[PDB]
Amino acid sequence: TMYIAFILSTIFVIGFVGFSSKPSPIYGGLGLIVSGGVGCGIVLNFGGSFLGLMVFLIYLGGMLVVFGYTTAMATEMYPEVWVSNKTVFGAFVSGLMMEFCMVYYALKEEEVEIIFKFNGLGDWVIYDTGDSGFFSEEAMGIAALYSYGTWLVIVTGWSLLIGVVVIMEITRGN
Amino acid sequence: MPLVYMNIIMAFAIALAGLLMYRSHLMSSLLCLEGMMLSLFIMSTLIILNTHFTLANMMPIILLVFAACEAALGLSLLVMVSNTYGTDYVQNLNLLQC
Amino acid sequence: MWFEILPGIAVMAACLFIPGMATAHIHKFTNGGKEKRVAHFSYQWNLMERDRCISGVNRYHVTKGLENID
Amino acid sequence: MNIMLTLLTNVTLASLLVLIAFWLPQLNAYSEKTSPYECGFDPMGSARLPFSMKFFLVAITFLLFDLEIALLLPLPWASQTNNLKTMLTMALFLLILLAASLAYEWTQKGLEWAE
Amino acid sequence: AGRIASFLKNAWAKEPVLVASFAIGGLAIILPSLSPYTNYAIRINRATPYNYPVPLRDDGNMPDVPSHPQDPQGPSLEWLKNL
Amino acid sequence: PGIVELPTLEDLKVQEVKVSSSVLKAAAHHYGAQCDKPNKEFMLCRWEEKDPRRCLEEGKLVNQCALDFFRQIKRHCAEPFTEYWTCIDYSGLQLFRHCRKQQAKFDECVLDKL
Amino acid sequence: MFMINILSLIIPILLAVAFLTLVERKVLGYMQLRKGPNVVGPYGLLQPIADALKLFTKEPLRPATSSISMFIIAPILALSLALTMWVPLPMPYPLINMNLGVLFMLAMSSLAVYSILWSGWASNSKYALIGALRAVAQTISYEVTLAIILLSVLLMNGSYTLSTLITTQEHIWMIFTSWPLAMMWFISTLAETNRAPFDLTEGESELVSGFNVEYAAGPFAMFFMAEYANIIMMNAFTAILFLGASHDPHTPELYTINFVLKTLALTITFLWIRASYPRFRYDQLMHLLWKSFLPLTLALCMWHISLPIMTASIPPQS
Amino acid sequence: MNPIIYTTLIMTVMSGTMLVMISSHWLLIWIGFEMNLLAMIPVLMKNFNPRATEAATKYFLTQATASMMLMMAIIINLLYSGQWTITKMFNPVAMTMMTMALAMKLGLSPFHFWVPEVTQGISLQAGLLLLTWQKLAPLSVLCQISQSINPNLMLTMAMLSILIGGWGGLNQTQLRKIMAYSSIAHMGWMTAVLPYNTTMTILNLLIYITMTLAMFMLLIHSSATTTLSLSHTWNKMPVITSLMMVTLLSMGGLPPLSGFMPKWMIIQEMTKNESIIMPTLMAMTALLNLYFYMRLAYSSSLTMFPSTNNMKMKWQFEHTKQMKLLPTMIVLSTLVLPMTPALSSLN
Ligand SMILES: CCCCCCCCCCCCCCCCCC(=O)OC[C@H](COP(=O)([O-])OCC[N+](C)(C)C)OC(=O)CCCCCCCCCCCCCCCCC
Ligand SMILES: CCCCCCCCCCCCCCCCCC(=O)OC[C@H](COP(=O)([O-])OCC[N+](C)(C)C)OC(=O)CCCCCCCCCCCCCCCCC
Ligand SMILES: CCCCCCCCCCCCCCCCCC(=O)OC[C@H](COP(=O)([O-])OCC[N+](C)(C)C)OC(=O)CCCCCCCCCCCCCCCCC
Ligand SMILES: CCCCCCCC/C=C/CCCCCCCC(=O)OC[C@H](COP(=O)(O)OCCN)OC(=O)CCCCCCC/C=C/CCCCCCCC
Ligand SMILES: CCCCCCCC/C=C/CCCCCCCC(=O)OC[C@H](COP(=O)(O)OCCN)OC(=O)CCCCCCC/C=C/CCCCCCCC
Ligand SMILES: CCCCCCCC/C=C\CCCCCCCC(=O)OC[C@H](COP(=O)(O)OCCN)OC(=O)CCCCCCC/C=C/CCCCCCCC
Repeated sequence: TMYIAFILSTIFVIGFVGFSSKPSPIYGGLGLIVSGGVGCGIVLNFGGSFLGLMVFLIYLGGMLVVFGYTTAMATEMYPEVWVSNKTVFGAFVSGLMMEFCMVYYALKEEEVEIIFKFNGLGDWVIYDTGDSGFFSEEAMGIAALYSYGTWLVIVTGWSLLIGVVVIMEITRGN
Repeated sequence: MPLVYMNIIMAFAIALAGLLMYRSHLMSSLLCLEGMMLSLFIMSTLIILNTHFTLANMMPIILLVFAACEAALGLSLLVMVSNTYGTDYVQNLNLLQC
Repeated sequence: MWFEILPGIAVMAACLFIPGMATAHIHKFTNGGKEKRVAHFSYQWNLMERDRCISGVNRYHVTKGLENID
Repeated sequence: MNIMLTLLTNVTLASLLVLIAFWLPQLNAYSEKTSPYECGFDPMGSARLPFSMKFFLVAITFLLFDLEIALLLPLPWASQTNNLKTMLTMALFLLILLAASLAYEWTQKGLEWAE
Repeated sequence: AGRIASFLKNAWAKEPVLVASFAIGGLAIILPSLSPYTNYAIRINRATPYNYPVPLRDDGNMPDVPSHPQDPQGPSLEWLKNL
Repeated sequence: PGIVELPTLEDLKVQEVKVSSSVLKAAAHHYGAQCDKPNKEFMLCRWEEKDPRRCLEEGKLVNQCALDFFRQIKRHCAEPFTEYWTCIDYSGLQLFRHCRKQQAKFDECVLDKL
Repeated sequence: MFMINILSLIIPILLAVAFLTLVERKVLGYMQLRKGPNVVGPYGLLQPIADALKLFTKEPLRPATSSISMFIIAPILALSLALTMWVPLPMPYPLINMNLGVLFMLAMSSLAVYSILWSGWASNSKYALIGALRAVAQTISYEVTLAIILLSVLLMNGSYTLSTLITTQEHIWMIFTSWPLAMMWFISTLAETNRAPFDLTEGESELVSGFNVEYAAGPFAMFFMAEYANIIMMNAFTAILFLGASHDPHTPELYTINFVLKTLALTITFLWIRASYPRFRYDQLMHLLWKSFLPLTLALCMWHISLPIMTASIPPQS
Repeated sequence: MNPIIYTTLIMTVMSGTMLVMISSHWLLIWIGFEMNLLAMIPVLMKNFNPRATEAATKYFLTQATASMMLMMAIIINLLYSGQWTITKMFNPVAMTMMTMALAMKLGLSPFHFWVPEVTQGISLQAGLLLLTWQKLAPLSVLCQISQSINPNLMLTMAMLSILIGGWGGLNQTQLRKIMAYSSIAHMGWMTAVLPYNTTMTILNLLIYITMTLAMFMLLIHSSATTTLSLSHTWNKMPVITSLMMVTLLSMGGLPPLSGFMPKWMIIQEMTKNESIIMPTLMAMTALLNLYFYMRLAYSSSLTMFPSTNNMKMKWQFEHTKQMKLLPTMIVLSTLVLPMTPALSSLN
């Protein structure tokens, strides 16, 4: 067991609590990068190496632009950190305590949330015994985007081209 | 349902609550908006990998593509708002009244 | 002259030799004098697990054959 | 397991180097020693003030092109399919659309920095 | 063809990188539809046995389905061996 | 909704093939060509029945054919086969490419003796 | 034994970094008609040791306006990722045999981008901020170009595994196969490693040490070590990717010798370029990749997609 | 903005809506919504000004939040069923998330504020396109998934929409805000009748679209964005004011005009399901919409407000641009009550 995926899920939730408490865009980007890396680890443990590395790379690239934009448009004289502001620290502590209550209750007993029913057992037990051979199922499914998924490629390419046109038009001004 | 799904759904809920509760910056709300789709990506790929839905592995990539399309749209609106008002504060988006 | 640059380059080359040679020696040492088994796929991993099971010593690199079947 | 072990090893070595750096040498710090550096004179303003970003549009286009490279990465496995004609057609479709986006931005002067 | 030649000469003097890029792209689009080896690549990818060849139950009317791998019936990779 | 029926430990007993992966990979094409009939029968049973419990006899026959094949190899060409699988075992990927000489000697031994 | 392997990978890399410092000093000196360090030891061999001891026995300071939490983290992250980039490289046996041995490199490089950004922002200084934004622009450009170039070159290979790269380059060299992509990749590696003519983040002439203006003593030495380790690692990556050495399984020492010789040649080429050329301007660098490399890179990507299909030479998946 | 860029953005919005209406996959439906929003934002920001920028920002934030909730609902439904086809959703929590996301997209109460805010922010053509198309698509999705909608939640949101639209339109004086609150009320009516007869929902959608198109084209013709600006139109072209007065009477549900048919059919259908209090309350609450329609009609047509002096030059000049299909919209929005049994053809 070793609870590796569960610990990573807890770290993921902690990073989400941080950048949702929103001290400043710098630390929000830091928390989002941490969350992306930990989610990459989670999905690596679950099986998808390409998907994990892809999401980590995508969010590392995305938060690079956010850093430049917060240096230019979202900065003040004294940027706020988690302990700097009473509201930010309150939200952060509230999120941490809520996560702690959820994890403690789920570990102690099979917690039935008001929304969903979660069973306290092994993420290793939920796995499957069967296995493939001499190819990665995730890799083949992703590569099927070109053999299958012709419609998805068309709509995605058109969406990206239209997005370029749109970002050209919005920032035109005047 | 295992606890990993519980934590991922809790992360999405936290990110959604963060977006719906602004403080000052439009940029921080955009960061919260990006976290929601990160949680959605993780949840979707955890569901797909576990059930061996082979043809569904291309869905998370499209999810990321449209996530960053939305991010680009938000950044464009943010730069326009910043050029208009001098700060990205959401308090300045009050000319229109309900 | 220009050949006094060589000793620094020689030391740097000697330093760069150590990682690869050490890794090869450790692979051979910990895999019974053979190359470390490369299991890029579930089939190869299952081969390694079966090798561990058939060996009877919980080491996959311990290989058994005709003398073991009879 | 091994990747976590080596990440821990590297981070521990870096942290130990930082600890040695910040605790071995003698420290004598006063107000002027730790003041911000502005080539010998006091800074006029604050470094936390907004800093204009003349290539803001190029960053957004970089986001979109990062999406494009994300789409294009699984190509080596996509070449192993039987539908080689369809795979090649769609790959060239994506690359042609990326080229068209670049051409449109270039011709509309999105690559030129703000003055 | 004089106007086209003048345009190409001016572009080659002004934007050789763009000229080379467009030429390479055009070659990459046109050539695959004419090469006779595209079908060979398709057959090579088709001939790769990723999964197990599940046998078929013999009902007595399968003359072209071999009973042994070495029988003359069935696919042959002799074309691939000398390639 | 019913009790799962599981075969006892007694009838799951069979003489295991205790060779290694390198040994199996060395005698792979010859094994496939010689014991094709029981292997194909077992695979057909597995893919039609869709139940591991209904093809135990075919699995035992597959094991018996494999053991007979390896005994037949050992009785005639033990040394070339030992050299071949010793060569194959060294490579991490167990490549046939690096052991062409020993493969040729093993093929010559089996083509004449058997 | 795995910890011993990790130490054997780590410590010689740092030794090579220090002696690369010495080698660059002497090479630049002799290219500039000087001698370089030749006094501290025999042919200056103790100069890296003297510099390291001085830097780690000198006092480090934290600026009054600095954010101390991210001020300390940045050198830690830089050095940790510089050391981590070396685990999947096969010489000829990688320490960690990752199935996707290239996406890990890309992700760790993109993560190592943030070290200089956080060091510059945490310093709370104007020159550090300018260096950080120069890093942002440079990262944008070289990131997109590197992604496409690497995709094409590995598309010629068949997978994202570096041992598979060795097997592919068993007979001939990727430099012979795809030399234009090779030249553009070399430029992209220069930009990625922040070496001249793209040393914009730490441009001494324009900024006073750039992002590490406020870093002194040990923390500065960590940035220097990370930079040189990244230089050697990227040269090794280029050597593996484009200059494929022959591999003998029974005597793998020959591959190690050839790999080290190629890596040293590429690193000396890096130093040669720094000595030879002036410095770019970061907007001119952005226009260099987007307006020159990117179109040709897209064209070459289309060409290298079509070539294996039209020649029936698609590489094996495994 | 270049005309080619404008027309390709409009075509992309329509392509996204068509993708939503023809797709059978939840991922493709979400893709259609995303494409619609992405191409819609510049259409709102076509005429650049702080008001347009703020309206576009608010609309984008609302639609992004709704799309995130919709994708979460899709993922949750996938978890409990392993199905991507758009049918009756297999999880009540996923259904609640999907219903709330689609209500937020449609602007149903209590997710309504962005509708008047954006409508006042953007121009008349942008408001017309917004109302029509962006109500067309999510209602298509809701009609597809109607059989699993929670009647209690749907009717609560519908009644809230009707009440809030009536009160807001009662208070407002700006024509675009009045139109937005009218849209809110009509959306309330349609979503109220949704869990009983999607055919009646489509009929009300068609009638509302026709009336809204006619009203917005008349406002564009008069070039009036406020009540007082509209009060001068009688002195320049009294025909437009009379046609708009008739259209306003129709929008209030007064017989024998076209606007009475949706309310009549919805009341009949809902009464067939042994529901009386809800149809009675919905019928009685529409009197607020009728009141502010009548207040607008008094200012423009039934009375004569003071004019100015340059209206003489405006008399001397003529209206150049023509909005085709405006007479057809005016006819179809006032005089199609006798053709009611065509709803079977709509079925
Ligand atoms: C290539 C390597 C890279 C990494 C290098 C990492 C650093 C390695 C440094 C090794 C040598 C360190 C020597 C001590 C440095 C002291 C610095 C300092 O501030 O000194 C002044 C201070 C002066 O103190 P003070 O008492 O005068 O302070 C008063 C100062 N005023 C008046 C200004 C306020 O000295 C000390 O504090 C005493 C330090 C004693 C030694 C500490 C432990 C050192 C252990 C080193 C290894 C020993 C191995 C075993 C013995 C071998 C013998 C052959
Ligand atoms: C192995 C774990 C190490 C953890 C970090 C420890 C610091 C050293 C890191 C490695 C580098 C070592 C370099 C050489 C040595 C210099 C550093 C060093 O050793 O400094 C020691 C420091 C040095 O003090 P300093 O401030 O003069 O350090 C500068 C040192 N020179 C002069 C050489 C530059 O000394 C002490 O800490 C002595 C007191 C020890 C006991 C108190 C410790 C602090 C308070 C903790 C308890 C608080 C509550 C009390 C009640 C408890 C019960 C309820
Ligand atoms: C309990 C541990 C908590 C650790 C917290 C910090 C790290 C968080 C990330 C998860 C743990 C590390 C990765 C574990 C991987 C487990 C699975 C595994 O071994 O897979 C083998 C695979 C092997 O490669 P493969 O997947 O291609 O091959 C499959 C296996 N074979 C070879 C058999 C086919 O390893 C990898 O793929 C390596 C991926 C490394 C990814 C590292 C991501 C994290 C990077 C840092 C994130 C945080 C940044 C902070 C920035 C600064 C903030 C201040
Ligand atoms: C092709 C994608 C678009 C599909 C149609 C969408 C139309 C509406 C959306 C518009 C977005 C598309 C923008 C891209 C084209 C617009 C760019 C443009 O206007 O100029 C093009 C630009 C102008 O250069 P100059 O005028 O010399 O610059 C002068 C500077 N002083 O030149 C170009 O044409 C570059 C375009 C290169 C890529 C074009 C992509 C289309 C090529 C298709 C070829 C492949 C067809 C496949 C057939 C296969 C046959 C076997
Ligand atoms: C892997 C080891 C190889 C390493 C190669 C190192 C080369 C030697 C070292 C050189 C020092 C590098 C430091 C200098 C960095 C700057 C380099 C540079 O400036 O080059 C960019 C320069 C553009 O800059 P400007 O001229 O100023 O702008 C043009 C304005 N219109 O040129 C480039 O863009 C380079 C890109 C073209 C190179 C590729 C050659 C293309 C030839 C195409 C023919 C082959 C076609 C392929 C197959 C076709 C079908 C058969
Ligand atoms: C095939 C065998 C025969 C070989 C010979 C064939 C070669 C001829 C093939 C067509 C050649 C194409 C020539 C067109 C290039 C010239 C266009 C041009 O000059 O544009 C001018 C202008 C100059 O740049 P400035 O910004 O003004 O510089 C600053 C000045 N102060 O350039 C532009 O405006 C940009 C034009 C759009 C750029 C397009 C680049 C992206 C597309 C290339 C990617 C790869 C090709 C894509 C697929 C190609 C096939 C569809």
